[PDB]
Amino acid sequence: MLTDPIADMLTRIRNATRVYKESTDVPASRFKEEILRILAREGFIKGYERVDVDGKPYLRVYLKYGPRRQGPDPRPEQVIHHIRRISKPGRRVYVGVKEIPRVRRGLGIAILSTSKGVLTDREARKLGVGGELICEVW
Amino acid sequence: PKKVLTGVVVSDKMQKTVTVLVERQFPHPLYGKVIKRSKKYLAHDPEEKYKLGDVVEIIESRPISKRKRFRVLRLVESGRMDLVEKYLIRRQNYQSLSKRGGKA
Amino acid sequence: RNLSALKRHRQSLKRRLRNKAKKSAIKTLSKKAVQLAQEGKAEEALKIMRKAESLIDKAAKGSTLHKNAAARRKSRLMRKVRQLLEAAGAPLIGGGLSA
Amino acid sequence: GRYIGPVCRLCRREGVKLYLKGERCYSPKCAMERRPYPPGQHGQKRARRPSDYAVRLREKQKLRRIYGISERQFRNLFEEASKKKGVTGSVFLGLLESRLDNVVYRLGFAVSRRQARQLVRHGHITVNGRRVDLPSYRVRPGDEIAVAEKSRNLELIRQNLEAMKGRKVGPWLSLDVEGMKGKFLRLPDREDLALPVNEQLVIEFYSR
Amino acid sequence: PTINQLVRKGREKVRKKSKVPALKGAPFRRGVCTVVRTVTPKKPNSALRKVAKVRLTSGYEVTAYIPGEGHNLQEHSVVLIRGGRVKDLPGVRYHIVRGVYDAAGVKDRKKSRSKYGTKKPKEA
Amino acid sequence: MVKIRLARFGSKHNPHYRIVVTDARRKRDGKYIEKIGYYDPRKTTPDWLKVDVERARYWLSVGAQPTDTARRLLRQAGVFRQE
RNA sequence: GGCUAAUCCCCCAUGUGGACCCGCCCCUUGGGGUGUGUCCAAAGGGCUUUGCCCGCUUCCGGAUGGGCCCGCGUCCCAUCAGCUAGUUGGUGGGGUAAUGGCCCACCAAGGCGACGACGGGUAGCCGGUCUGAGAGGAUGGCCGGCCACAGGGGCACUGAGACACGGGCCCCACUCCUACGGGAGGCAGCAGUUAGGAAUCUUCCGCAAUGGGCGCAAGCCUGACGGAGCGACGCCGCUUGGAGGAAGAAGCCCUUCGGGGUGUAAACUCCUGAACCCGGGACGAAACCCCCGACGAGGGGACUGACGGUACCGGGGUAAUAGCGCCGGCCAACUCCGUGCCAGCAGCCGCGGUAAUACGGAGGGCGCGAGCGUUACCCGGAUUCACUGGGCGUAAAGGGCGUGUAGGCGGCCUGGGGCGUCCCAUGUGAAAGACCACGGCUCAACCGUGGGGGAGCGUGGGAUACGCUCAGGCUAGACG
Ligand SMILES: [K+]
Ligand SMILES: [K+]
Ligand SMILES: [K+]
Ligand SMILES: [K+]
Ligand SMILES: [K+]
Ligand SMILES: [K+]
Ligand SMILES: [K+]
Ligand SMILES: [K+]
Ligand SMILES: [K+]
Ligand SMILES: [K+]
Ligand SMILES: [K+]
Ligand SMILES: [K+]
Ligand SMILES: [K+]
Ligand SMILES: [K+]
Ligand SMILES: [K+]
Ligand SMILES: [K+]
Ligand SMILES: [K+]
Ligand SMILES: [K+]
Ligand SMILES: [K+]
Ligand SMILES: [K+]
Ligand SMILES: [K+]
Ligand SMILES: [K+]
Ligand SMILES: [K+]
Ligand SMILES: [K+]
Ligand SMILES: [K+]
Ligand SMILES: [K+]
Ligand SMILES: [K+]
Ligand SMILES: [Mg+2]
Ligand SMILES: [Mg+2]
Ligand SMILES: [Mg+2]
Ligand SMILES: [Mg+2]
Ligand SMILES: [Mg+2]
Ligand SMILES: [Mg+2]
Ligand SMILES: [Mg+2]
Ligand SMILES: [Mg+2]
Ligand SMILES: [Mg+2]
Ligand SMILES: [Mg+2]
Ligand SMILES: [Mg+2]
Ligand SMILES: [Mg+2]
Ligand SMILES: [Mg+2]
Ligand SMILES: [Mg+2]
Ligand SMILES: [Mg+2]
Ligand SMILES: [Mg+2]
Ligand SMILES: [Mg+2]
Ligand SMILES: [Mg+2]
Ligand SMILES: [Mg+2]
Ligand SMILES: [Mg+2]
Ligand SMILES: [Mg+2]
Ligand SMILES: [Mg+2]
Ligand SMILES: [Mg+2]
Ligand SMILES: [Mg+2]
Ligand SMILES: [Mg+2]
Ligand SMILES: [Mg+2]
Ligand SMILES: [Mg+2]
Ligand SMILES: [Mg+2]
Ligand SMILES: [Mg+2]
Ligand SMILES: [Mg+2]
Ligand SMILES: [Mg+2]
Ligand SMILES: [Mg+2]
Ligand SMILES: [Mg+2]
Ligand SMILES: [Mg+2]
Ligand SMILES: [Mg+2]
Ligand SMILES: [Mg+2]
Ligand SMILES: [Mg+2]
Ligand SMILES: [Mg+2]
Ligand SMILES: [Mg+2]
Ligand SMILES: [Mg+2]
Ligand SMILES: [Mg+2]
Ligand SMILES: [Mg+2]
Ligand SMILES: [Mg+2]
Ligand SMILES: [Mg+2]
Ligand SMILES: [Mg+2]
Ligand SMILES: [Mg+2]
Ligand SMILES: [Mg+2]
Ligand SMILES: [Mg+2]
Ligand SMILES: [Mg+2]
Ligand SMILES: [Mg+2]
Ligand SMILES: [Mg+2]
Ligand SMILES: [Mg+2]
Ligand SMILES: [Mg+2]
Ligand SMILES: [Mg+2]
Ligand SMILES: [Mg+2]
Ligand SMILES: [Mg+2]
Ligand SMILES: [Mg+2]
Ligand SMILES: [Mg+2]
Ligand SMILES: [Mg+2]
Ligand SMILES: [Mg+2]
Ligand SMILES: [Mg+2]
Ligand SMILES: [Mg+2]
Ligand SMILES: [Mg+2]
Ligand SMILES: [Mg+2]
Ligand SMILES: [Mg+2]
Ligand SMILES: [Mg+2]
Ligand SMILES: [Mg+2]
Ligand SMILES: [Zn+2]
Repeated sequence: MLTDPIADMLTRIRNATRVYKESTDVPASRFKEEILRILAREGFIKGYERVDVDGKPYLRVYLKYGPRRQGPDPRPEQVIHHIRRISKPGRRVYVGVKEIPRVRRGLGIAILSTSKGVLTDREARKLGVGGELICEVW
Repeated sequence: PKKVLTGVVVSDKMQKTVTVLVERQFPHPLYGKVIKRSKKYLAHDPEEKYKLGDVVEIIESRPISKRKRFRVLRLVESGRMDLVEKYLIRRQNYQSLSKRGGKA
Repeated sequence: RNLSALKRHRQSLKRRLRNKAKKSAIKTLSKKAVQLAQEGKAEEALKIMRKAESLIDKAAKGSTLHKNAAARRKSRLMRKVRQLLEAAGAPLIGGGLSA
Repeated sequence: GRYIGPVCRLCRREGVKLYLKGERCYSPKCAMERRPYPPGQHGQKRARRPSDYAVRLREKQKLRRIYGISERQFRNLFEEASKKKGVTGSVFLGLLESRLDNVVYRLGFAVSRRQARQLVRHGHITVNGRRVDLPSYRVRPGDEIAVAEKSRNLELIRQNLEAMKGRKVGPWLSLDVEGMKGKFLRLPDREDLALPVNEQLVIEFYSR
Repeated sequence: PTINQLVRKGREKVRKKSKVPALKGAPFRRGVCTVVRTVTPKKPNSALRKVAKVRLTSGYEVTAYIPGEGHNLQEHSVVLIRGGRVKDLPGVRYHIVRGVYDAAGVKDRKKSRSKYGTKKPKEA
Repeated sequence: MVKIRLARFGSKHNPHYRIVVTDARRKRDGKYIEKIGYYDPRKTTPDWLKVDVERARYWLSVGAQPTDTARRLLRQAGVFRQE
C-alpha cells in the first residue's frame, strides 16, 4: 500500500504536470477530493471528476498550464510551479491560527485541515482556526 | 486539582497495591514528531478490587507509602491483556541485550 | 572575650531539665495506666489515666509539648486503655472515657 | 577627543568640499579650490579602482567628518536610528541635524560647526532660556536656540549675527537676527538637506 | 536521518578543543626558563629562531617563542607567556611577553612598540 | 509582622522609594507583597507622591504596620482622614 | 552550704471556650456539628491613679511566613547494562505540626531498567545575560527569587521557628595558652594581613536617610545601609582650542633635479577661555516627640545632614595632555634607505637567498582616540550535527546476506468517543531586565512614571477535518 496517499496525489500531479499530461488519475478518497476542490477553486487545476478506472474509484485531475512560448523550448509555464507536502506520517505538523504561514507573500497558498474542514490559509485565517498544515502550493 | 491519570494494571503481586502503566503523547520539543513516552505508578487498592488487565483512572492522593501517592479512582474498562502483553514482552527482551542469556 | 548571650545557654539548660521532667512523668503514668487497663483493673486504670491526661494537657500549657502533641498522646492513651479494658471490661470510675 | 587637527586634508581625501572652516572655504584659498587631490606623498598619483568596501568606508567617513562627531558617538546615533521607525537613512540625518552644536551652526551664530561647538562648551548658547554647553544636546521641535545675553556683546557674535541680516535659514528652522535667537521648527526632511553624501552606502557599511 | 532517528539519537554537539593548555584558560601563565636554545624552521624557511623551554606555574613545561630583535633570557629567567604558536617551529605554541618580569623589552624599537614592550622614546 | 514601608529604587543621590507591603523580615529591596505607591523625596516632579489609598486601607485593615515615614506619607495622601 | 524578688515554677478554682475517648448527624481520606464522661486558663506593670495605657489567658477567624506531596521540564559517557533487602508492598506501633520504610517489630516477595535503571564525570537552579534573521548555541558575574554550606564529620538542646556562621556537646586536622593535669579558638560579616595567581580596592565617613531588633517613650544597637576612597575594568558626557593666515618659512622626506609632499599645518593676528582664584551655597528632612483636639481624624511648633563648604548659581580668568594599531591579499592605507633564506615577520595564504610596498628605520598614509593593541574565552560567519537547514555510485558515509523482537509507520467507507490537534473565556506567567511613550539630573550613561506584551501550565466551554481509539463494512495492499 501507499504510506501517504495525499503525498502520493500531490506527486502524481507534480509528475503529470512536468510532462504536460492532459489529466492524471489518483485513487479516490473523500479527503483527497476535498483537497482538489481547493485546488480547483484557486485555479491550479481545471477541475476534476470521479471516474472508474477498471473497477475502482479514481479522480481524473485535469491539469492546467500557461501559453506556448518564445525562443528555444516552447513549453509553457506551469500553473502549479510548486506543490509540496508538509505534514507527513512520521512528522505531522499542526499550527495555530496565529501560526498559519503565508505562501509567497500571498501569491501562493497553504492548505490546512481544520475541524471546520479543509481550508486555504485565508479561509482558515478568516474562520479564525488552525489545524494540520497539509501542504503549500504556488 | 488532584491530577487524574488513566492506565493499565500491569502488576498486582503486591498487597493492596497495583502497578498502573500510564502513557502520554506529545510533540518532541525540537523535532515535532508526536512521540509516546510512559510511566508506571503504584496505586492504592485496599480492597484488592482491581485485577491484572484493568484500565483504571488514578488520582493524586495523600502518601500511602514511599513510592506510592495514588489511589485507584475507578475502573474504566475490564480485562484486556493485550496491553499487559506489550509490557511483559518489552521487559522480556531486556534479557536478550546484555552479556547473559535471553530470547529474540 | 564575648557575648553575654551565654545567658540563653544557661536558660536553655534549666528549661531543658524542666521539660525532661514533665515528660518523664507523663510517660511513666501513661504506661502505668495502660498496664492497669491491660490487667483488667478498670477503676484503678482510669483513675491513673486522668492524671496522665491532666499532666499532658498541662505540659501543653507551656512549651513542653504544646500543640497537637498532647492531643496525639491523650488519644493514643485513651484508645489503648479503652481497648485493653474491653477484654474483660466494665469501666467503673468512668473516669475520662465518655459513656 | 573630537579630532582636532588639519581639517582641509579631510576635504582633500574625500575629494569633496566640506566646510570645516566656514569662510575661507568660500575663498580661493580653500585648498580644495587649488589641490583637489588627496593629501600626502601620493595625492597626485593614479587612483586605483576602489573596493566595494573602500567606497562605503570613504562615503561614511565623509558624512561623519562633516559633523565633526566621533566614530563612537556617530555609531550610537546610527544604531538608534536603525532602531526607530522609518527609513533609517533619513532618521539618521535628522538626528545628526538635531545636535545643538550643529543647529547653532545652521542659525549662523557660528561660521563653522567646530566653532559652534566651542560657542556651546563656553556657554554662549541657550535652549529655551536655560543654558546648555553640551554640543551633543538634542534639540527637539519647538525649542528656541538663542545666544547668551551676557554674550550678545561679543566681537565674534557681533560679526556672525550681523552677516545673518539678509541670509536665509533652512525650511526647518527660523532665525531672528535682531533678538539673536531662532527656532527648531521640525526635523529636517531628507530633501531639505543637500549633503554630498549617499546615506544608502552608509547603512550598508554598517551592514557588513 | 529520519525524524524518528533524530528523535532516537539526535544531533551531536561539537566539542572545541584548545590549542593553549595555559591551563585555567588563563590569558597568561608565568614560568621559569629551563633551556634557552635556538631552532631550525621547517622546509620553506631557514634561520636561527630563539625559543625557550619553560616550566610554568601552570605545572607545565613547554617551548615558547622569544619574539623581537634581541633578548636576554638565561637559564633561570622569570618569564610570562601568552597564547600564540609559531607556524614554522612545530612544537612552539606560546610567545614570551617581552616587557614583563625578566624578559626585557626590545631596544631601539620604534614602530610596533607595545607589542615588544618598548616604552615611548624619551626626548622631544 | 507584615508592613507597609519604603523600598529604595532610584540611584545614587537620586532616591526613589516604593511604598510597599512586605513581610517585616525581608530585605528592604527584596520581594514585596504589593506596591501601593511611590515617593520622590526631592519632589523632582509635580507627581512626587502617589498612594492607592483604597489599597493602603485594606492592608492597614489586616495588620500591616507602617513605618513612621510610611505613615507620614500615607497621611499626607489622606489615608487616615475620616472627616 | 545559706538567704531572696518577680511578668520565674507549681497547686486549687472559674469553662467563654478548646483538647481527648465513645455515639449520632451532615460532609466525604483526619472537614463541620452534637451529646455524655474526662482533661486544660491567666501576670502583672505604669500612671496626668480610681479611668486610661502597656501587658497576661483561652478560643474562632484574618494576614504574612513556612512544612510535606504530586504532573511536566532540567548536562556528558552505554568503552557504565543490569540495579535493589528497608530493598517493594502489607498489618501494628514509634515519631512529627503533618503524610510517608521517616524508624521499628512481624508477614508478603516484591520494586527499578534500552522511554537508559545502576555506575562514572561535571555542576548550585531560576528571573535573566551574551550571541543569532530566526531556530538555536553559550552562559548563570552584578541585581531579585529559591536551595545548600559556615575548618572537616556526627548530634541534639532551647524555642513559634534552628539541628542554629559570630549557641551547645563529641570525634578529627590545625593554631595559640599551659605550673603538662588541662584549657582557648574558627572572617564563605565589614575593613585588613598572608598564601596561591596573569589578576581583583580603604584596617575610611555616618546612623542624616531607607530598613531591622528591643523599648510606652526619650532612646540604644545596626561594617544592613546611605556615602566617600582606590583601579580607564565598563558605560555615558567633556577637554587639549575657535576664526583669519603663502600660487605655500625652515627642518624633514621624495625627485624626471623642473618640481612634488608634511599643509593652513606652524609662526604669527584677533576671539573664546578648561583648569585654577574669589562670593554665595542646596535638595535629600518630616516624621518620631511636644501642645491643642479625644493619646483618634484634624491643626500647630521644635529638633535633626555622613555625603560637604561637595553639587549648583554669580564674579574673575590662562591657549593649555595625545596616543595606540595598521599600510602584500583577505583589508582602508606607499615610497627611500638599511638588511641579503641573515636579522627577523607571520591570523590564514605566505615574506626575506642584493635593488623587499610583507623584516628594521624614516617620510607619507589609513583607522580609532583617553585610549589603542594583545592574549584568553563565548556566539557569529559554520546550511561545518543541517528542526528551520546537509548528506552516503566514484568526494567521508549502505550494515556481507537473511529471518525476525521491540519500536516507528499504515488502503477505502460509515458510526461512537474527543487522547493528540484547533478555538473561546479565565487564572497563572513577582520585581528588575527587554520594548514603546512621557518625564528627572544642563545632555547622556543612569533613573522615575505609564503602557504593551509573552511561551508554558491550571480551569470552564466548544469544533471534529487529520492523527489516535472503539465498533461495523469493503477489496484495490498482503496472503491463500
Ligand atoms: K532481569
Ligand atoms: K520553663
Ligand atoms: K486581617
Ligand atoms: K549557691
Ligand atoms: K463535655
Ligand atoms: K490565628
Ligand atoms: K496561611
Ligand atoms: K501553602
Ligand atoms: K506504618
Ligand atoms: K527559523
Ligand atoms: K542552553
Ligand atoms: K543552564
Ligand atoms: K537559559
Ligand atoms: K514598638
Ligand atoms: K496630629
Ligand atoms: K564660573
Ligand atoms: K594653543
Ligand atoms: K642594498
Ligand atoms: K629579490
Ligand atoms: K616597507
Ligand atoms: K616595513
Ligand atoms: K565559532
Ligand atoms: K562497506
Ligand atoms: K559484520
Ligand atoms: K467520529
Ligand atoms: K536577546
Ligand atoms: K490555557
Ligand atoms: Mg494484589
Ligand atoms: Mg506521567
Ligand atoms: Mg538578655
Ligand atoms: Mg521511669
Ligand atoms: Mg529605522
Ligand atoms: Mg553578520
Ligand atoms: Mg624562506
Ligand atoms: Mg592566536
Ligand atoms: Mg609588524
Ligand atoms: Mg543551695
Ligand atoms: Mg467547658
Ligand atoms: Mg465529630
Ligand atoms: Mg462533644
Ligand atoms: Mg469530675
Ligand atoms: Mg484547672
Ligand atoms: Mg494598675
Ligand atoms: Mg501509621
Ligand atoms: Mg500519625
Ligand atoms: Mg528507607
Ligand atoms: Mg529480584
Ligand atoms: Mg561545585
Ligand atoms: Mg545561524
Ligand atoms: Mg537579539
Ligand atoms: Mg535567544
Ligand atoms: Mg542573585
Ligand atoms: Mg576557611
Ligand atoms: Mg521566641
Ligand atoms: Mg521544642
Ligand atoms: Mg546563631
Ligand atoms: Mg541549617
Ligand atoms: Mg565568624
Ligand atoms: Mg604571587
Ligand atoms: Mg539609621
Ligand atoms: Mg530607624
Ligand atoms: Mg614647508
Ligand atoms: Mg587654526
Ligand atoms: Mg566671561
Ligand atoms: Mg581675554
Ligand atoms: Mg531620631
Ligand atoms: Mg503630655
Ligand atoms: Mg490630650
Ligand atoms: Mg500632625
Ligand atoms: Mg587597500
Ligand atoms: Mg647590503
Ligand atoms: Mg643580520
Ligand atoms: Mg631592498
Ligand atoms: Mg606600493
Ligand atoms: Mg603586512
Ligand atoms: Mg550552526
Ligand atoms: Mg534536516
Ligand atoms: Mg556535506
Ligand atoms: Mg568512498
Ligand atoms: Mg549491500
Ligand atoms: Mg524483513
Ligand atoms: Mg512489528
Ligand atoms: Mg489510516
Ligand atoms: Mg499502530
Ligand atoms: Mg481533547
Ligand atoms: Mg493564558
Ligand atoms: Mg516581569
Ligand atoms: Mg530629559
Ligand atoms: Mg516599567
Ligand atoms: Mg499564546
Ligand atoms: Mg480546556
Ligand atoms: Mg462528536
Ligand atoms: Mg473515528
Ligand atoms: Mg475494520
Ligand atoms: Zn576647506
